Amino acid sequence: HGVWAPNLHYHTPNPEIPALQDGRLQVVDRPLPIRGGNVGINSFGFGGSNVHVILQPNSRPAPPPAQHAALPRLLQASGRTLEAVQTLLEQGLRHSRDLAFVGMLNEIAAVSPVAMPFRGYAVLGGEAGSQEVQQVPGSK
Amino acid sequence: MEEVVIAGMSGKLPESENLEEFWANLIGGVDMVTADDRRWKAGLYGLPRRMGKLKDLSRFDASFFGVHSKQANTMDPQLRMLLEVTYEAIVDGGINPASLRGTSTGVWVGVSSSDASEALSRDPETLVGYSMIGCQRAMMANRLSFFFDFKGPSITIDTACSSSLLALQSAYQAIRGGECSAAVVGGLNVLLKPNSSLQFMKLGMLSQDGTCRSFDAEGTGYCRAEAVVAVLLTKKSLARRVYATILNAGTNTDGSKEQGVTFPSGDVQEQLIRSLYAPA
Amino acid sequence: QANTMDPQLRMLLEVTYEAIVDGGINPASLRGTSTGVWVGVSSSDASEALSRDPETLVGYSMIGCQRAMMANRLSFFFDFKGPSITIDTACSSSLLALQSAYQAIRGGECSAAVVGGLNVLLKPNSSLQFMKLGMLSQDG
Amino acid sequence: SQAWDVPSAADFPSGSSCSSVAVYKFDVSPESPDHYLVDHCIDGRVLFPGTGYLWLTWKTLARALSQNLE
Amino acid sequence: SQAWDVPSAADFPSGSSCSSVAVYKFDVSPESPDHYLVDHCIDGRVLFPGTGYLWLTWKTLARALSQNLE
Repeated sequence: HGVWAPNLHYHTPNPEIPALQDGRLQVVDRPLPIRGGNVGINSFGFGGSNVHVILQPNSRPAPPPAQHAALPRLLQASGRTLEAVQTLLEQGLRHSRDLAFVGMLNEIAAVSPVAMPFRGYAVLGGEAGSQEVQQVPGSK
Repeated sequence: MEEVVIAGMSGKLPESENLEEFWANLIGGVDMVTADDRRWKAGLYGLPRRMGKLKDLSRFDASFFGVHSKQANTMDPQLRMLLEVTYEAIVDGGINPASLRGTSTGVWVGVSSSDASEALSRDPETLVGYSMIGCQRAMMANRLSFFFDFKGPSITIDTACSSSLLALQSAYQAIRGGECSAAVVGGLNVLLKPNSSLQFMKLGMLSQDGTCRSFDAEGTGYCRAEAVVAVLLTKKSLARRVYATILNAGTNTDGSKEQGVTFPSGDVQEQLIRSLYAPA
Repeated sequence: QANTMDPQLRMLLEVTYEAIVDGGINPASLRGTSTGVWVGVSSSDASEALSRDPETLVGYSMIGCQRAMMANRLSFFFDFKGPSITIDTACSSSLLALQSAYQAIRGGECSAAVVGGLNVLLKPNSSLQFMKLGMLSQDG
Repeated sequence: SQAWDVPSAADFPSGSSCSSVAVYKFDVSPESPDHYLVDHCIDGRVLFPGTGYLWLTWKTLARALSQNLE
Repeated sequence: SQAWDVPSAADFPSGSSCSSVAVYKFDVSPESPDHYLVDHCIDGRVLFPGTGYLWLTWKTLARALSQNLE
């Protein structure tokens, strides 16, 4: 979301460590936009067992294609109930032009109706607005 | 030798059913810690009124996971909602869990407390023997490997408060090194037995306040909360989504501090932070 | 603080001293290494035992019973500043600990390891479960 | 849809041996083993049998004794 | 030389939830909190206080009630 979560309960900085207004560290009391991420993470068990891990976020935006230009895609999905499907297709149409997202949705959709006995499709783009949501005969 | 990336994530957290609920709270600044008779009673034995509590704990989709109804009422609720959050996480990152069936893929679970397991072993003649296939710690990972068909390492680690992070480390390494192509990294902790907390208070690491005053001069102690959470690690040349990339990790251990075992030795945490930066 | 120590952890503290000196080393020559500790533990029966009487049972039992303390408190005493870890894989564990350890030396991380296996039978319930699964020999 | 057993905090103890207490839960619906009881219809209600309590109590005693009813 | 506390067979849940029973284990040796009791020396034995049983029983009641003695 490109913005650090505002830490809570930060009123008066600890008087046993500087840095807390001494320029160094900036506790995140407010929703600050992130500029150029490169993040660390601590975890210390009470028994004296520490672990750090350094993260490099991926920076990269959405290109300018020529396909979804006038080409409607097919969004399909599967779940456990009419709801689990109704939801995914809802999330589909809200992002009808996000091709990374929809591709991924489709890959998931591929699950035997032995496990996910509920399926549904939708035609994003095109004056279809065409969406069926049915149950699915078991067996092969 | 290989590049390792966090390609899947999901979990349930205090007053949050799914990670989008858990976002609302974060941004909107909403103390997910509350005062409920949810786990136990309004303030038993002197324990603080506040805890970070999972919305529901009793839900689970039992058939999909193929578990005769009885054998499911003897399943540690962690394990239950682990089976779900890790599916939710595998699919979170554009992969079909089935495309993994039979990998050299591992599972690494950070678990400290398996409260549920004592719960279902007290009653001596009244106790069904398959509780342990649903409660023994190892089953936290093993039974997660069992269902997804992940033939690589299955392992639960207990290092206390760290664990899940050291699991997510232990995992990263195993991918990096050739061993695997993907990992399930899980963190589990559910509050059931009040005794536990009572001990923690008798050590004064418990905030009567019932809050985590993160950097404020008035820090008493912390405020225990639960969570089942899982991320999916994968080599780049296999991830359909990338939240971030893991640059490095490592763990050490506070030596013999003269001021007790509970005492967090900073002079040693510094060291750890170094091993991973500047020259190496 | 010793009558609230899981008897495993007690006699671990001894067998691993007995083991370090077993091989011609003075434990002290290790004090402050990048040396780790890997414990295979399945059952910490002692911990529940001292965690039922909520007027009777004391707060520092957990510094002597929580699983991680099986490794952590072994690192704490010998001054082993490398990895401190307890693994639970059931019947295997200790052997996969002794594996996890070997790798960590092999790879540069450490110069020495304490590999431990712990399992003490206290609660009869445990066994009763194992019988109700028929993996126990009436024969014995 | 379906909700499951979360070992409620109430479950856990305060210390006990308790071979000396027993709760019996009686179900009378046509499926239950304890449907026989519906034939103890006094004045039109289905009273649990005066005798009945002794049978429980008795049962409950052999529990505490590790022995069976016979 | 010195021998220590080995959690005992009967220390672990062996019946179930039971708000209504309590075992108290009294130690009188000079270290114990309950050394005070050695001052109830009647005729030269150290009898546990007539009064004492009421204090237990009382305690035991507030247990069952979830409330403290006060």
